[PDB]
Amino acid sequence: AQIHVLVLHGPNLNLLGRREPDHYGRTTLAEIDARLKTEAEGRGWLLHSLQSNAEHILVDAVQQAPTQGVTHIVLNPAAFTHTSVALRDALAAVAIPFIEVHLSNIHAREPFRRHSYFSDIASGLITGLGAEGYSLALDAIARRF
Amino acid sequence: AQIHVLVLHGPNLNLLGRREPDHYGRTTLAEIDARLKTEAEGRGWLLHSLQSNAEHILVDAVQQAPTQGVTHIVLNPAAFTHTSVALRDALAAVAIPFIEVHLSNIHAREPFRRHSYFSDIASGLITGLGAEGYSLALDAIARRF
Amino acid sequence: AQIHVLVLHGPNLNLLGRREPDHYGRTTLAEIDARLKTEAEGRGWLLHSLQSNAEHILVDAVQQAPTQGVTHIVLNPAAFTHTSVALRDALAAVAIPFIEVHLSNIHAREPFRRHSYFSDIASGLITGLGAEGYSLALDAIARRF
Amino acid sequence: AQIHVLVLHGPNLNLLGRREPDHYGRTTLAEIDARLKTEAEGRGWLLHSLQSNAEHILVDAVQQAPTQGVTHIVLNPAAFTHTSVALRDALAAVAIPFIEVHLSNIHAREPFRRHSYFSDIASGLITGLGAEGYSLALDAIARRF
Amino acid sequence: AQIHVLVLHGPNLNLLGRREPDHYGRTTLAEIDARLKTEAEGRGWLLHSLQSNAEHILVDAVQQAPTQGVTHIVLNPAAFTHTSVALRDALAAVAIPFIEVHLSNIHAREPFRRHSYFSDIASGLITGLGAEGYSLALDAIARRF
Amino acid sequence: AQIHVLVLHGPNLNLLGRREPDHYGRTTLAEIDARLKTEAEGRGWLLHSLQSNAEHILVDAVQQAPTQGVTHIVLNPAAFTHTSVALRDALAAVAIPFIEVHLSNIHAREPFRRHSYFSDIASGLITGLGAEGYSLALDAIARRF
Amino acid sequence: AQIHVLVLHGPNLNLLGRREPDHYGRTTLAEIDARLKTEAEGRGWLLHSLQSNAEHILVDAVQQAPTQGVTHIVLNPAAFTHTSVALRDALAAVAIPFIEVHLSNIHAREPFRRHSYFSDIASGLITGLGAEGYSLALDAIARRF
Amino acid sequence: AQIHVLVLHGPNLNLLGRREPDHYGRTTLAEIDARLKTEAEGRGWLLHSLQSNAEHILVDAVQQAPTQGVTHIVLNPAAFTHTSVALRDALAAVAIPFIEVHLSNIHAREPFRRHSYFSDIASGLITGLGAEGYSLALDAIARRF
Amino acid sequence: AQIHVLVLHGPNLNLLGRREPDHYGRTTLAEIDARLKTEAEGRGWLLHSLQSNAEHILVDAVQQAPTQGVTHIVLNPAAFTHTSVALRDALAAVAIPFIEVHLSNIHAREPFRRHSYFSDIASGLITGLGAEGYSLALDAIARRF
Amino acid sequence: AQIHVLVLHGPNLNLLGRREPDHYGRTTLAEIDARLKTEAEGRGWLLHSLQSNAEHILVDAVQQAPTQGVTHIVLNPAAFTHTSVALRDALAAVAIPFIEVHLSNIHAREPFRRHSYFSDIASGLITGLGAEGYSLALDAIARRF
Amino acid sequence: AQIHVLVLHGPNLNLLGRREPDHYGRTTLAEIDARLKTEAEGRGWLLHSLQSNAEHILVDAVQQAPTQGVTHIVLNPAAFTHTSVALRDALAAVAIPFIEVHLSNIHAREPFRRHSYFSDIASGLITGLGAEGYSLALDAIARRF
Amino acid sequence: AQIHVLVLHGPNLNLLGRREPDHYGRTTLAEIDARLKTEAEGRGWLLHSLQSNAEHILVDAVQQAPTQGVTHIVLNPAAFTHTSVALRDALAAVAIPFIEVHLSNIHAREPFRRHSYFSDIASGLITGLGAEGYSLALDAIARRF
Repeated sequence: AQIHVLVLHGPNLNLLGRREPDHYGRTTLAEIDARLKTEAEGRGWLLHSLQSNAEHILVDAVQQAPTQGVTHIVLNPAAFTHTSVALRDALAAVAIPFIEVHLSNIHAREPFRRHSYFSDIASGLITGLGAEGYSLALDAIARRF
Repeated sequence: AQIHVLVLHGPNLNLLGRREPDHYGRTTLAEIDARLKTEAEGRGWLLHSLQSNAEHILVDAVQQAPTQGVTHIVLNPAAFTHTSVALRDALAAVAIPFIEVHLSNIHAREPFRRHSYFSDIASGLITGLGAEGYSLALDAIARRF
Repeated sequence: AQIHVLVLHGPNLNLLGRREPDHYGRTTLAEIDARLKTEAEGRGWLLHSLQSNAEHILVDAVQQAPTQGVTHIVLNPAAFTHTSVALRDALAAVAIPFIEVHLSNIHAREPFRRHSYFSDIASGLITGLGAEGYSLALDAIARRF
Repeated sequence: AQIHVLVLHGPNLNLLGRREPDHYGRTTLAEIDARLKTEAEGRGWLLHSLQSNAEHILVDAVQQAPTQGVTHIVLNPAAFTHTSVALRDALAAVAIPFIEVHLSNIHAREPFRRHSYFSDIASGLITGLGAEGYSLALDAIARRF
Repeated sequence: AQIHVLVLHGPNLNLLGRREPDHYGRTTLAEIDARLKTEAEGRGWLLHSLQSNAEHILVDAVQQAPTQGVTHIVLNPAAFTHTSVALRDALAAVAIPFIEVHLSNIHAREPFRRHSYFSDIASGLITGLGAEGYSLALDAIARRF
Repeated sequence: AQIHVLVLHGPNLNLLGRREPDHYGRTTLAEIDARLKTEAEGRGWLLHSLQSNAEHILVDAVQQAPTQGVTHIVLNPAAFTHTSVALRDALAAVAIPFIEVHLSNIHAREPFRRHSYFSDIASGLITGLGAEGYSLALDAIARRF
Repeated sequence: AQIHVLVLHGPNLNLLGRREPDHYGRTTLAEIDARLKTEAEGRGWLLHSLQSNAEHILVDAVQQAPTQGVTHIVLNPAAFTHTSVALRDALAAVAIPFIEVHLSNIHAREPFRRHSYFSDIASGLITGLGAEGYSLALDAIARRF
Repeated sequence: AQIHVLVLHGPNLNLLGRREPDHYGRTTLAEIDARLKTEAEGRGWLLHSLQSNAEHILVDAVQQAPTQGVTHIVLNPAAFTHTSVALRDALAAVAIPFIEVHLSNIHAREPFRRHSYFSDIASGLITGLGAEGYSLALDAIARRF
Repeated sequence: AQIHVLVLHGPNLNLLGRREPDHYGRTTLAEIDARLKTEAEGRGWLLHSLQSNAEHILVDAVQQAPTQGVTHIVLNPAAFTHTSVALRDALAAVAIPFIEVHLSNIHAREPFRRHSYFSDIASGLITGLGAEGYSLALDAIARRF
Repeated sequence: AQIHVLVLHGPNLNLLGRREPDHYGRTTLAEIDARLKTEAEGRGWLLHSLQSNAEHILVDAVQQAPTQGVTHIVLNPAAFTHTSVALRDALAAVAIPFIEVHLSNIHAREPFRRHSYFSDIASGLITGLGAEGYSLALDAIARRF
Repeated sequence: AQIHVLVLHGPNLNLLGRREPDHYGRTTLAEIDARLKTEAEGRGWLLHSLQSNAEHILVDAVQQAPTQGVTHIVLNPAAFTHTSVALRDALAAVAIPFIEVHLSNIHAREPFRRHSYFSDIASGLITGLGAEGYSLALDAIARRF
Repeated sequence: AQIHVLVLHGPNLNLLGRREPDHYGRTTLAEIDARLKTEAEGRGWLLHSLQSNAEHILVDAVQQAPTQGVTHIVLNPAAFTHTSVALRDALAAVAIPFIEVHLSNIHAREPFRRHSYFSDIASGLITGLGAEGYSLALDAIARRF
């Protein structure tokens, strides 16, 4: 019954902070992951993070989550938001509640970005708040408990 | 430069907790508003709340917000999410950043609910976390500062 | 357990009988309301009527209906048929059965009129029979009892 | 000038009351037809009823209606509501006013059911009131006279 | 190798000339059929005509056409133009060339009338010329020979 | 509790093997029906077959199936796949499980063929395997038992 | 027979000139209204102006216009352009000719802005000319007389 | 009151018979025009023909037709069928009845070809009969007289 | 810096006043052009007018406008409103501000007329005011200066 | 010329039987694969099975199939049914006939599931029969031989 | 068998280099045409160039190309890309292979620009490379030989 | 500042030349890659090539390109053209200009192929020229320098 959070980052999230740290932003996925680990450790929770450009790596992580003791998922599918029925179906199959996080406002970009294969089965959605969205996701899990 | 939050609740949100407190939920808008006031007072912020079934009352509140010193808006347009171009245009006109909050998962209901007149100009979106979404909205404003 | 009917008339229904009584029709909302009151009094029922050009006035009336003892609603949303998610959501929230009435044939007019925010949650639909539709609505409630 | 009503029932309406009389309903088409005959006889009217699974049988009945002295039609096209341009065109050709009746709420089912080949040329529409819709149709014809 | 024409008339074409001979037209299907027979007899051709309100009767006639020696079909599907995949598929299966005839302008009516299940496999299309369209169809067959 | 299969063939299936036995195929509906009868007799099952170009004949057969002791239906609606809401509704009303069979690949033809009024309520779908699809349907029923 | 103009301004038009008078514009609704009054007084006409964020206030003003002697309406529905069937239906019901005015180019903004519930029943349309559009509307009424 | 036919051929019709006379066809526009002239002279009619690749040349010819005494137009807009609102509007403006002729089956080609800017205002439509369509058009005009 | 207006009239505008001067209107393009010339001469402006049924003639006139000293364009594209990307692109390329004028209400006609290739790059739009729209266009240019 | 079947299972099919064996089903992919191997060995055929959550692994298996001697493919693309153009194009490129198998009824789920990138190039389709679909696929290959 | 290239430039391409040579570009159509002539002369080829704002001039040039000995066409339809079925049909009729060239990225502009009446019958497509696209087109023709 | 080209080939491009070298083509990816290397070496450029059936391998290559010194990308996404938002977003994130190359005409195939997730952010597009498209891409990069 210990809270165990899997944080899943989709493709290209490894690039956070690389190009034009001035214009685009200086926060790195490593910085985000360290901060989520602390916030989860602070609460007495397990947390592990995985980023992948590979759909199958994220699907494997979801498939393995139940036997690893995962209770909650925090997912930023990034590009896969609009494409990955495989990851949607892995989430539906293991039935672990997940919060969908987007750094940016997906409603203010190309029209195709407005469609999510996740939003109808998500247990919550946080967008447009940058990297703070992940910490708010953990806040959301905590505030339920 | 003091943080002043306007919390705006759209139509039917006054009914929270009224019918079948067992099945639907027992939390009341009054309880939500008291909790947001405390959380804002805790941080040294001003906060005022307004619920209305009337589009014009919400539009007036937005129009008046700038001269009242409002810095941030937390908005749950409820039904008006899908209908109120007037409220969208009042938000665009006064250019105060707002976070869009929905209690429920709007992606898991009637198809018409998936369209928001707010999501493309919102500074953040929090859905499907029940009444906790409002407190997370305040958390989001705080975490920026 | 006494039958209490709320009759709700949407915008512009106050104009019935005003302009070109020859071409358009001479029956007035006041005449309709008097006739529904008699037909309800005849059956030992309570009935009250409200017309409004204001969405919030109709929503308030629905919100207040349960504590007023209303058992059935007869609703002619008129223009709001195509626009008012707020009134739909107030009806869904209080869960009082309603019959949707239209004077005219909404299928024989502008294409946008064919969409109703009410027809999928209505307990019955009567259109194209003019003012007689309201009395048939009362007949429908009676014939269930 | 005597009122002569043709009541037309489309495919599958013969099955009313057959399967799971508890869950689905116990009223039979024969019971409906007997009740409409009485209500019409009560008013001094002619009434005849025809059910068919065959489009051509319903079309023939409409084509023959004028020379039989039919003044009004009450039509439940059932499945043909969404498919039968032939029956629509037979109704348009003989120009006898008809009331469209549906037992169920066609707006609360599969999306394809929301389209009617009849609603734009009907003289009235009654849905979602079960078998009472037919008697209300007769009430509607009477209330015009 | 003798030219044998099957003329097929769809539903409601039996009503030609019945109602308001002044406004709508006085020509009858019997008159059309007599005229086509003469024009075909004049040329040394076989011709037989069939009208039906029944899809299956028209489909049977097409299925039987090849063994009857039919070389050409003249088809006015009327309402079935927009609905009868069965008749389309019977025409495709027997591979007898057909000319599609419409009395009226199908492009100047309800939007649904603009779709034909026949026009993409027809060997010719004649519309909007009234009953003369059938005689022009025979002219078209002749002018090929 | 004896397995009784009704095999229903839609319009134009009587033409199998008639035209260009070389190009199109030489197997006849009579040959298919004889083979299904043997395969069902082999298993100790009842089986009866009906083909019709008439929608009402297929609907009648479904309506009558329950009192005849039918346990399973094998249906090739052919053209009616895309048109017959009446047959869909007869299948839904009698609630006998059916397997939908198509000889051809309906996804590789005209776009309109991709829509089935049957696929969402079918208990199985077999397409593109020619006449073998029917025998596989019987195999599917057997393999459940 | 004296020309009496009602000028109706929709939601948010009260904000003209408030925020960033440099970038957005310095002209105020009060300035526009004073200028229209002068131009109408100059011509010997009555003119009254009403702005409202409330749909029902604009609908009431239209409903009351005929008995007030209004001959012409100049309407800037602003956000209601895309939403208010109630105001459209009030204009249709009182049958006073109206000119639709937009300050901005509605065709050069969000796609949803291209739809007007007014343009098909307007007696004229003037867009993209800023506040001058209202004075041109009065010019248009004058130039007819 | 003498019948005067203008035959208008759209772009690329000058190429008839040029490339691969074997595969595509050997009939030339000059041959068609000579044949229509004879058939019109035979009947005591005036006929003139014009082909153009230029929209404005065809529009000018329509604009000039009334003062030239033209009573009927036979039009093959070819590519302009799908594009030329100018030619449609010239035909509507001069209100001379026209028959729309297509050599080919426009329903059996690219999807965009199924749309005609002419079919809803044409006095008749003849397609898929090759060059014979023009002579049938003259037959159609004659058969009206 | 002298105001030089090019007035461009699209196809069929030469026909104004020709057919049924009673029903359709008696004003001629020549009368409109004389009136615009006077109104421009009155203000000390240059004005030249060109009507053409030819897209290329209007495009040439726009291309030549800058070196001719044109400051403003008044354009009635008529049929080309819905078709001429070439004229749109010529206007965009020379970047002279234009006002789009339509005599009629394009929103109250065929659905295809609601689309303009001009409205999103126009500096103003005036419709439904008949020939007065052109003079209002000149008024609009003047009122800016 | 020996029959060699490649059975390809898409993402998440490894989870069969894992979660709630009571509600969802107890059959495992390992059980399915053992049964297909036996049924193929029984017939003297080669069969190999591969499941992958990785699109590239399935594409590689198809690319390699021809040189491995594969004659037939049985494919359950699962989530990739709706997404994998790469796998479709690998199947088209190697031109080995495949049968598409789905455990569930894809027509009775989310609307997006109704689209297959495989159904138009499949040599057969079997859906909604659970794990028996794979054995029926082998039956289908056998029944061709 | 000598390579003879026709280079066709659509409307507005004559304006290249005219307005704001700094921002938009300084290369002129005359410069492009001189460069293509040299590159073709270099290879021993014939080349002629034609620009026109007139659809009929481009169509005439295509119609005349075969008898002039043209082997290849390089076409920049510019605005006509989205509108000219006449030019498409002239290219299809003469069956000379053409390469479609666009200076700009048509996928990165207004949505309507994404549709080409040429791309499905082109022998190649080069976009977004500015004036270099034409020289690459010649390179493409050469590299085939 | 040395030109370094990354050539990326998507799924199934490894199969070039494998099956039916006569019908489909004999050129192999290895032959293409050798030719691009020579052409780049000829110009003093670096070039490396990567083909993958795996989306993540192509995304990794793009992510790594900037630190490897890549200046230009030549990309043939093949099937991923229509599916890979991940690869689009990797290209957008590293902001290296890319030319999109397709061997075939994507506009002349299945409708779904007409959509590219790349064309709106590409620096150029070359299609339908077979393997020569890649060499033209290098020509395009050179011709800019």
